[PDB]
Amino acid sequence: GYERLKEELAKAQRELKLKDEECERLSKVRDQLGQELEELTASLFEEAHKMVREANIKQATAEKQLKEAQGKIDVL
Amino acid sequence: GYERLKEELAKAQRELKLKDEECERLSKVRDQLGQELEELTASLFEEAHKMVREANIKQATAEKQLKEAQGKIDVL
Amino acid sequence: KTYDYLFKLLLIGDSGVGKTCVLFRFSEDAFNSTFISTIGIDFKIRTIELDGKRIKLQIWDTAGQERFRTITTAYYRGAMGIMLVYDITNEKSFDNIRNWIRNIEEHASADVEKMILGNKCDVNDKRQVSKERGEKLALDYGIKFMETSAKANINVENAFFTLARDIKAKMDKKL
Repeated sequence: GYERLKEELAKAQRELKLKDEECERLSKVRDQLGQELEELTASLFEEAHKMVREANIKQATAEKQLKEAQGKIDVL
Repeated sequence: GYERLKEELAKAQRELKLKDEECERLSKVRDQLGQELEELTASLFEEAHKMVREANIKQATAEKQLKEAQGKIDVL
Repeated sequence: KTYDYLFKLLLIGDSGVGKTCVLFRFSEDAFNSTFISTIGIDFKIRTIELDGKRIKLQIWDTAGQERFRTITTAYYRGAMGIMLVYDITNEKSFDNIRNWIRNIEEHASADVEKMILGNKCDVNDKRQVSKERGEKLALDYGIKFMETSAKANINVENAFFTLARDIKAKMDKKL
């Protein structure tokens, strides 16, 4: 098995070699996809907060307006 | 030589398995990354509104004191 | 226009180490609301200046749930600096810091900048992890370590600025 090992080692050498090349290709589009999901979600979060903040900024100065009057009732 | 034969196919057969197993994964990714994106986006959406809801509930009630608990000042 | 850099950062660790406050203090939020509890992800932006330039920091805070396993890898894989965060009030958090270091090594990139953040250092009276023993972990793994208080507001801003300097100095090296 000299021509069998000299031949097959060419197949199975190319084998890892094909996948090697196939590996960098598959991991490449995973990174590329991940970055697009990074920024998509970066945006969703930003806004998701942005909204909620304003929901709270108002609950803030309405209840703050209330403590401006609610303490002067309790004071007397 | 004798033991030198079992240390290559133990590791080469370890090797080609490794990559073949790598892709199985990297292949499934785009689908998962999206399928997850959806779930997240919902979850993001759902909890964001629910959060704005609570902050409105308390913007009305808190303000309620302005009408009903100011009428109390009006009644005293 | 401005900024003129973008570092992507990640906060990782055991739940309840206070990863999330540590963030909320750096990003300067007036409020408590977060999705960490419920979703397991949250995110914050802050630009800072370092030696004159604008540097946009995108900070992801991950909480492990297996629910979003794929997405959170995407953050690991794409992260420029990751902060490992334990509670000095709690051992296993500290013990696990090794475990995470696995993930970071296994899920994340080969040159990533790394920083062990010993959190809640202000509450000394409930302190189970010696700092000395903290630094040794770090030095063993050749990574920076820092004791922190999200609540006393100790070293959080410094922890980040330090990690941001470490990211930039590395990139400026590839001029």
